[PDB]
Amino acid sequence: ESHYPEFSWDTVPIAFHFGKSQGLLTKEEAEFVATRSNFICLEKGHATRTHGTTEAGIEAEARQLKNLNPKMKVIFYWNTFLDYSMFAAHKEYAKHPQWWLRTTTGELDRKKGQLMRYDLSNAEFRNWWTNVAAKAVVDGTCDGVFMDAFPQIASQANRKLWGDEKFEAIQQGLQDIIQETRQKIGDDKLIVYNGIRSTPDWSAGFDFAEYTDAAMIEHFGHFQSASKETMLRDILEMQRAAKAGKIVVLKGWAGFTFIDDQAMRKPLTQKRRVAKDSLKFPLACFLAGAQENCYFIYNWGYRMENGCLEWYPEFDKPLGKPVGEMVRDGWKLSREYKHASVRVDLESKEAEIRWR
Repeated sequence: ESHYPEFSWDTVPIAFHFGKSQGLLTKEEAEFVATRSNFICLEKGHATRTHGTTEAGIEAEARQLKNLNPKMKVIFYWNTFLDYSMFAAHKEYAKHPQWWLRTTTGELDRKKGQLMRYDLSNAEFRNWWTNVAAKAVVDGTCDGVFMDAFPQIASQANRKLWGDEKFEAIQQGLQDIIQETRQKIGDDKLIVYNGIRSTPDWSAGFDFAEYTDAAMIEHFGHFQSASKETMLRDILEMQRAAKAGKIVVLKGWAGFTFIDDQAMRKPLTQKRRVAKDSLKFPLACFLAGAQENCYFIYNWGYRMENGCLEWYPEFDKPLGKPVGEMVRDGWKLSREYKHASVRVDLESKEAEIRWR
């Protein structure tokens, strides 16, 4: 309720989720964001070139954003599973090898990229990890924490690495760490997590709801989630979690992603042309199922450069309150709004938005 970002239907409701490594947002970049949204998650790395660590950069950025828009919610990025290097906390985690997660062989468990993975079943480490978040949102200027990598924690493949007994213990430690996070930051702070995920072999809806406020749909219509079946499950889950009072952030991808090597080599006018042309479909999906407190992100990546500050006329048009619930006829969906009509076929991938 009252710790939620201020939500409106006047236009399409937009959130941001990116980092600018080389520095803080310029005044003009911050004004762009602070004017167009009340909801931003700042990524790992933000301003590390000028401010050394992520905590210092995000703290500084939270301050400049909130000076521009006082209702702004600024979310501190803090990975639940992975020991990223670009935080001050990393040099604290380096000194606690008694916590480090190992496989059944004794080898240290690291992900590609030399990233140690956390032993969430370890109570000291859980205490330490939640204190990092509390330093940033309670003692700092942030309004919440973004808890990433839950599907990675839950992946069954971890059973081969840890064993059944440890695998369940880490699953329980994920439940515990969410509870301890809420205890450490308090009730008036946002807990955003990643997330809702629908794939042919493994899916997740909104969970942990006694404690979490917001879930991100990170891979809508892409990666292992591009099928009509997975896009419907995600749209329905947005509809259901939001109707139940949660915040849902749907990440739309602008016709490609930062992981596609060939797409990222295209000239920027091509990237933008694709982004303009790729917007109607995922926007119509969002607007099909969108309820209150639902947010849309549209770009091709999590770095600023990746289209995060591109804007589109669809984001300025009158939208207005829904005037009826979503309608489903097979893979076809429709939604009426006070100033717009939406139709989308998940099977054929067509979409219409009549503004009026």
